[PDB]
Amino acid sequence: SIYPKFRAAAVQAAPIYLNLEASVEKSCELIDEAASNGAKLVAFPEAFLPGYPWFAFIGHPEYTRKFYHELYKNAVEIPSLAIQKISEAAKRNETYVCISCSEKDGGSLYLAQLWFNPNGDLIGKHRKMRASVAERLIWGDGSGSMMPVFQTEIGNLGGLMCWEHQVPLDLMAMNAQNEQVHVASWPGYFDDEISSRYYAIATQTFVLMTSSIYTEEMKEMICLTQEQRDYFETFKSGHTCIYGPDGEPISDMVPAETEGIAYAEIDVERVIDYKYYIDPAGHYSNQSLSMNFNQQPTPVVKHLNHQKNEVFTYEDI
Amino acid sequence: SIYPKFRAAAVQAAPIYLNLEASVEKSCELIDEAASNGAKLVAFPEAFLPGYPWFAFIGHPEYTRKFYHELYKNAVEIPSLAIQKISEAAKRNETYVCISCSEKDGGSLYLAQLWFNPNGDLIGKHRKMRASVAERLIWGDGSGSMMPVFQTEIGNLGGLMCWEHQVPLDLMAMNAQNEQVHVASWPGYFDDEISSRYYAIATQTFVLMTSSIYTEEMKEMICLTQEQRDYFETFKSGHTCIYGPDGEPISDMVPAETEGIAYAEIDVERVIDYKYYIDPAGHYSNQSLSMNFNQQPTPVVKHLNHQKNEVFTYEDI
Amino acid sequence: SIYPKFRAAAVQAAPIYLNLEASVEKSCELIDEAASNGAKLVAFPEAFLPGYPWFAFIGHPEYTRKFYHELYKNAVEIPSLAIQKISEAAKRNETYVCISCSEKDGGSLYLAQLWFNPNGDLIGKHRKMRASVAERLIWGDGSGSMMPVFQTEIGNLGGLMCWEHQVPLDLMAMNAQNEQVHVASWPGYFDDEISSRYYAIATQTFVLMTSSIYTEEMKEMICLTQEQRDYFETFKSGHTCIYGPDGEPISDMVPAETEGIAYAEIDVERVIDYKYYIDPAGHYSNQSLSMNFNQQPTPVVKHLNHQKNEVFTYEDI
Amino acid sequence: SIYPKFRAAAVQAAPIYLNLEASVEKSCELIDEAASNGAKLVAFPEAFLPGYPWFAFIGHPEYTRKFYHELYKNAVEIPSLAIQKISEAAKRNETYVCISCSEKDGGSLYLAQLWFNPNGDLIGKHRKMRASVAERLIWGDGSGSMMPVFQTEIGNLGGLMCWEHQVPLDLMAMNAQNEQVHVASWPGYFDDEISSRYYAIATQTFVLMTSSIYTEEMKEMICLTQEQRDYFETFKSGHTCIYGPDGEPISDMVPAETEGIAYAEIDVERVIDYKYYIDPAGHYSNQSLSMNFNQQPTPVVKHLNHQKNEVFTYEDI
Amino acid sequence: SIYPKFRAAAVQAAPIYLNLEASVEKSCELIDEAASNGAKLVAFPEAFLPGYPWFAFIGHPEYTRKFYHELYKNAVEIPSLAIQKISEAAKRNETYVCISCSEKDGGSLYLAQLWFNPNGDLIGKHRKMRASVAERLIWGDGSGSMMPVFQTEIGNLGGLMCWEHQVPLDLMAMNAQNEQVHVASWPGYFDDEISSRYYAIATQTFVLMTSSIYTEEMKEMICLTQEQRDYFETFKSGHTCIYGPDGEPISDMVPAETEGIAYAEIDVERVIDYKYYIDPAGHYSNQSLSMNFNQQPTPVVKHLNHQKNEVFTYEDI
Amino acid sequence: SIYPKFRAAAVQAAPIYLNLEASVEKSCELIDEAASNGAKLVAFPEAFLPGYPWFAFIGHPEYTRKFYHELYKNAVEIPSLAIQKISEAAKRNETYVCISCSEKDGGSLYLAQLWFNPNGDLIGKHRKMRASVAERLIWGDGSGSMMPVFQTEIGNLGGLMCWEHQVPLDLMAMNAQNEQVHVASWPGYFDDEISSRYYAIATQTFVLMTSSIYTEEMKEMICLTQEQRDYFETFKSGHTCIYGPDGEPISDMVPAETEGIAYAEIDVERVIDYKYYIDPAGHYSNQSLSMNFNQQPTPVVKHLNHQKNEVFTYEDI
Repeated sequence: SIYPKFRAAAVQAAPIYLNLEASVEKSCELIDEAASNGAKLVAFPEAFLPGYPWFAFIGHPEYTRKFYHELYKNAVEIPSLAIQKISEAAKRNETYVCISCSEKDGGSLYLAQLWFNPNGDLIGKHRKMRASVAERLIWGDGSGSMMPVFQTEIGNLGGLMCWEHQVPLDLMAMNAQNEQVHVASWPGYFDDEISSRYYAIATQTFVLMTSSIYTEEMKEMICLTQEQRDYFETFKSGHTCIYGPDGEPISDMVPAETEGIAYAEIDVERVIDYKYYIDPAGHYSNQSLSMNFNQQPTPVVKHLNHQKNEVFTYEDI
Repeated sequence: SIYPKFRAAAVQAAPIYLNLEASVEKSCELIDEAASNGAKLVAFPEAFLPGYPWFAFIGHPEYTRKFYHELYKNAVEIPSLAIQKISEAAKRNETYVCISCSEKDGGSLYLAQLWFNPNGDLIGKHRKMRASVAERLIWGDGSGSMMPVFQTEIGNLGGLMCWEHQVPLDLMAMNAQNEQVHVASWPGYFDDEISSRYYAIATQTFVLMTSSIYTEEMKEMICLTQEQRDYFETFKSGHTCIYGPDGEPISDMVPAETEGIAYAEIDVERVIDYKYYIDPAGHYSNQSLSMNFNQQPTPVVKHLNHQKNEVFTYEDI
Repeated sequence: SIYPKFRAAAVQAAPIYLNLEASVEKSCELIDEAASNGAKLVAFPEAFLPGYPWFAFIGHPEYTRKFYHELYKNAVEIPSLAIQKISEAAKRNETYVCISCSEKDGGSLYLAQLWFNPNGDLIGKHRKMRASVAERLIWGDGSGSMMPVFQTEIGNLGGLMCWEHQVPLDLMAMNAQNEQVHVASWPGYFDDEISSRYYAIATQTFVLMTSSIYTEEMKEMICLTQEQRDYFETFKSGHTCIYGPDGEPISDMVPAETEGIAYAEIDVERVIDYKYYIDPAGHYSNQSLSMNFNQQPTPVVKHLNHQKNEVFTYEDI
Repeated sequence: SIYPKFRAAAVQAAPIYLNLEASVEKSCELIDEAASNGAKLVAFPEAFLPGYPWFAFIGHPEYTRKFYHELYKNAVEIPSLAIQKISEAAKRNETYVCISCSEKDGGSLYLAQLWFNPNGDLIGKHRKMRASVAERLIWGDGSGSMMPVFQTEIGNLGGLMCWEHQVPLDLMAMNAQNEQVHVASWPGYFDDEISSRYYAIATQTFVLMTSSIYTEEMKEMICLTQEQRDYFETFKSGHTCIYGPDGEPISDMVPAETEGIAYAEIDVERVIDYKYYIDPAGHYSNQSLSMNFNQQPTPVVKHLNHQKNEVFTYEDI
Repeated sequence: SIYPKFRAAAVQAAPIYLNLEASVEKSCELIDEAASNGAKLVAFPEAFLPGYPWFAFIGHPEYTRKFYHELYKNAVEIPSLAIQKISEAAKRNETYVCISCSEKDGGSLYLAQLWFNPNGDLIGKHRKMRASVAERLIWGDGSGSMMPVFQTEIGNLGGLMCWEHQVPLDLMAMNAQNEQVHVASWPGYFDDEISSRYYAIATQTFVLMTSSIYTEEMKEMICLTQEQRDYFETFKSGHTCIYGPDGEPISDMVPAETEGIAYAEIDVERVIDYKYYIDPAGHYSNQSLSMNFNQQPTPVVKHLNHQKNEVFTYEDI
Repeated sequence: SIYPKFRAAAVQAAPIYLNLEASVEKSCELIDEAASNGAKLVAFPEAFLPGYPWFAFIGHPEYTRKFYHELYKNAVEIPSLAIQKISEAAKRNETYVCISCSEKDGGSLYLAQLWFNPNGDLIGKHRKMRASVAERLIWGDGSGSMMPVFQTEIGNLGGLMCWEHQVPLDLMAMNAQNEQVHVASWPGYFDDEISSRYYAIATQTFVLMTSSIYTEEMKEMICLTQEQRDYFETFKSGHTCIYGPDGEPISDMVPAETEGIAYAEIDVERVIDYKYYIDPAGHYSNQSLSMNFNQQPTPVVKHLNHQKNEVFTYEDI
């Protein structure tokens, strides 16, 4: 393997709430801005296309149904027009890109992270392993066969998201792949400094805290009664910064409410210092403990030897 | 996909019994009248060309032979005049039509459904997977690579008949491919209500339940003896009607004893907000269960590289 | 398709042994007589032109070499006078004809059947798929792209010879083409009755069982010594008769000692109510067994873009 | 191989109708006597325990359904008393035994052959590959992974039932495995010698042609009305014989009206004398035709790593 | 490639006629003695186990069938003891061995070579393609899949048999695989000098030419009557030689009537002097003529995934 | 299609080296004498007009250029006086004649055989597929669409040259067209016995082996150093003879290295005896080997619709 040095960027921003066709073009302006400064990797916050479902836990389970109907008509798909306009934006700048989506498959709905190469092609995708209490009635279940780490020109990339950082089995699974740089996206409400800072120590990587900001149109959309409106103002706002494998910040901190970007030098050769003290998947282990990591895909129904069909054209008959 | 809104119709009728050349013309006089109301989809009851074989139910395995000898001469081959006239009847009205028949291949009969689109040509066909108690003497076996569901401007659609609704894995095999509008066809003796009501709930789908009626043309031929002509009056009659994805009627009910049609508005966007409660092939699954859906053609002999012979015509020799 | 009614005839006869120019006139006067009764179809025994090679059964592999030198001069070699003399006879009356012969192309002999239509043209030919035990060293090999059945005014027609009825694959290979009236021919000797009779039950078709008889000139030049003569006189005699799809004779049998003709009046629609019990190539089958039928013609050397040479001439030079 | 020599016997009999306990005890009388005359192998007719369903060939579904109720409670099952009672006789007398019976599994009936070996134990089973004309109401369908041949002591053993002799690919799938002594079990009506004598020639084996007779007990429980009684006495009755690979019978024809036994010497070395002429899967073939034979086990639902549960005792609680 | 150097030996011998256990024991002491003198490769005449069928062209088809009955029992099968007795004699001496024999396979019978390697294992086998004039009664035909050439510690090895050297397509197919050292088994009757001198030049390879001799013990059994006793004195006897790549004999002719061995020294890089003039598959070629080679196993039935069996024991039952 | 018999002749001689004007006169007195003895076919050795280029085999590429300047002036340039003098000689007598020469097209030389017929006309032409090791730098290159096999009153005729007998698939290219009498032309120096002997056995024609002799006059104009001459004397002597389908001579060989002729009876009916043993392009073949014989005339530039042009004569000007 090889140990590169490069500049990386992390973005604090918000979408045009529940509208996809504005939000994809806002991302194109914001990535051409980010890449203009020569950063080689760019990463966006949680659920950026089209937006995180705050309505799922301001109201009772019946209040959600009328908003879910408007989310479901604005989710993305693998061959969708929303992918072409990102794939061209990567191709025109020659940077690695990491973006978060809600995907529609087989009439069901999921949360995913999605990656693009400097040649413009889609490297792969990741699916949320389990939903937290706000999410469990909006989004579908995970899979164990969709937990990649990629060999690249810029070292071994990966990235969990959200509450996944509280589960030690996923820390071990990701560390078994020998990751080196790791994106971590948060919606904004959950308390996120302490768990992302522990993760940097536990697997010896750089990490990019990335998170979203609240805006005026989303509250005018989602509140209706006064005790929903003045209750929504209870939520804490997020922040974004990047950490070394020692657990201190290397970047500055983006101001705690405004839209903006942070960036720093990354010098991945420096990781070797900290692998001397500890390595959970190597020498710092015990023969009395193990882990079973199944990696085959098991869709609920499996097509074998998919084939097309024939038609008798009207000229024939 | 596009979530269209349109008017649909279902017809309750009887064929001119065991005569193909008369029965196809009666079907034309029905569809050319059903199209006047502007309905974009039309569906017919079970085995409509030439007719369902009641003689299998009321005599021993030798008695059915003398009638089978008259059925076989009236079954439909694919390039027959009987398909050219239906293709004209679709093309001249620009409506989707689903029609049912005895289809004859090589030496054997099968039961099939045929789908024609507004351009007048076939989209495809489907074959009965297994026969019920009586007709298993008459019709041949099914195939598993012969159950398509079609993408089209009116949203994804397909269909089934008779006891197919009693088989749980087959119900899953439609849901696996995201069907949205469904034709369910019945010969009228079996109790057609409760299983079609359940299929609408289990897949959240609009169901066009469609059924035949008896007539004097049966009575003067099917039963020779007095005890047969007595016994044949035992049978129940059908209930042609349209159910919503809530499991309740949207149309009126056609009266239980006469020829006629039913129709309603169909608003396909309304399927979305019932997916929130239950989705058997999506988020409601578990890793401990799965399905092996193999779909590749397998006739008993498979021709390879079809070729044509040469003729030494009389002028050369 | 349509079901005909007609009279068919089967001819029991012997050729003028190893003499083609005599034997073709004998074949003509048999058709000229047999057509007087109004029979639409006529069939002949195996290797009627010029004769069957009995010498292979009564001597070691050097003994045959002196007679093979004469057989090779008397092969039919299409096109020739041996074809024109039959093609005229089939047009002088109005019947189908099936005749079997030794055919020469390139350097090798083969055994073949030739089929003539009432317009006097060849419909096609068939080559024996494998030799028996004794003629294994006289005639060449078969091909898989030369097993046609012909679609005609008198239904679907085809035919086989000799031991082909002992091989279960070939029953399937003909049944999948859907035959209705069938020709089978034998040289006598092999005990033909039960092997022929079974084919009628297995494929539900009328079988025109046909065979040849021994003569004085057939033995007087072939028996060079008394230990060959008193051996050859032991051989079993043949039969000629018509069997129905019930496995019973409809005609009489021609007397075992002499030349003669058998005929019956046949009604092709009568197969339908036997097809009710079993159809091995249709509904009477299992997914666990299948046949590969490679219909691709592959001669040893395949000419591509055949051209005609052009020459200088004595006037030009 | 070894090419052994022995004596074998075919049994002609009738069961005590729809009674299991009487019919299993009747077999222990009949095996012990048949083995006392020196026979090493014995065989039995179609569905001998509890009895063949003649009530399917008369009346209509409402007539047969009330008799099915008493058949279902009398069917055998894999670990039952009925098998224990037979296994005594196969141990004591030092013989092979072949017996055919209607076994059940899950909710469902089948028809199967049971083979026992002189050590005392079950060597394998065979399950009918398709129902016959009236049987299609009663029994479930077979599978391709239950068609063995057994290599032991008296050549290679195998067998088939009813119209399996009419389907060309079953002959083929058997000859590919080199069987040498064959059992062929028939019911009463539609028993034929022709489909048996052809099989003997087509595979070159000895054949134990075996069938059952009607009995006085049947009438006043099979037919409840005068028409059904006067119809049912019209059926033909079966034969029993041993055939050599010559196509000639090697034992006397046992009478058409008695609880008889036919037995003869068998000399397996005599078969190789005729294997010289033809072999449909050996030297008598070409590359244009071949068969795809798939024998994976295919239950509808297959258990994986099934285990046995824990429990709490009333002493513990 | 590597171009090794070694001493090689060609064997002239006769088997104990039609006795396998006598003939295989002679082959052990002959392999041992030949290997005692420093030879690294040893090759045997055509059909040395159990012996060549000279009775095939000394009488008519009834005379030979009673001898096939005694040949068939003395054939070699794939896991037999004759292979075990040879395999140990290869491992005892560290020499490559080529031998040829009647391979019994299922019901069928074939003529094949066997190639053994100094570790003791099989390298592979080769089957005769299409049998010679009298032989095509006895053995079955080969298949195009079994046409190997072996990359080996003594350079690339292979070998045709008998009249296969008369067919130009087999010369092309073998020369396309870049073979270096070759063996040519003959039965000792046909003209085998010109048939092999040309092959050495056409391939540019050393060839071992080997043949068998008669012995009076066979004449006392294959010909009872006086005529064949006289006729079977008139046949030729074969040569044994080694030829260089220029078609020149490199070692002494073995006497025409005695058992014994020829030795020579093989020097594989001597061949490079001759590829300079001609290479029929490399530089000595044209675009307009080319050959199609189909390499794929062709069994008449192809077994898919196999399965084992369960027997309920006499202690379970 | 007929089997003639006739007397045939072959001649060994030499041209007047590199002089065309005398060498055509030498060919005329040889035909006018050879035909006086009553032979009906006459054949000539390699490159007879104006002579084979021995000056290519000795000395370097800059030396051979000096003599090519003379060879190019003496090519046959069809049509020309050089062929008109042969056409007269072949019409004065009544014999087929086959003559070898260096042809010229546009800028390049080629090697050809010309065939003349008893009406005096040129029936066609053959051209060498590829050059020998030395002559590759003198002559041009072959094509696939110039493989004639002429039908004639003396049977099917054709003929190859030099190493063409050592390209195995080229024998198949002639045998595909059923050749019967064959002429084989050699320059001397090469070993012509075993390659022509094998061709006679392999494709069963008669063979006219024909070759040239050295004159002293050629070496005294070619050699200028001593060691060129001393090297030239190492070359092998010539031969001429007629071989039968048995692979043995029917004529004497021409007794010495001196100008002279050989002749024999040819009885074409006698080939049929040997096609009983083997026929490589017919029954002695397999399904896994084929050939692609593409005979399409594709010169480097292909004229389309050749036409002339107008001249403005001095009257119009």
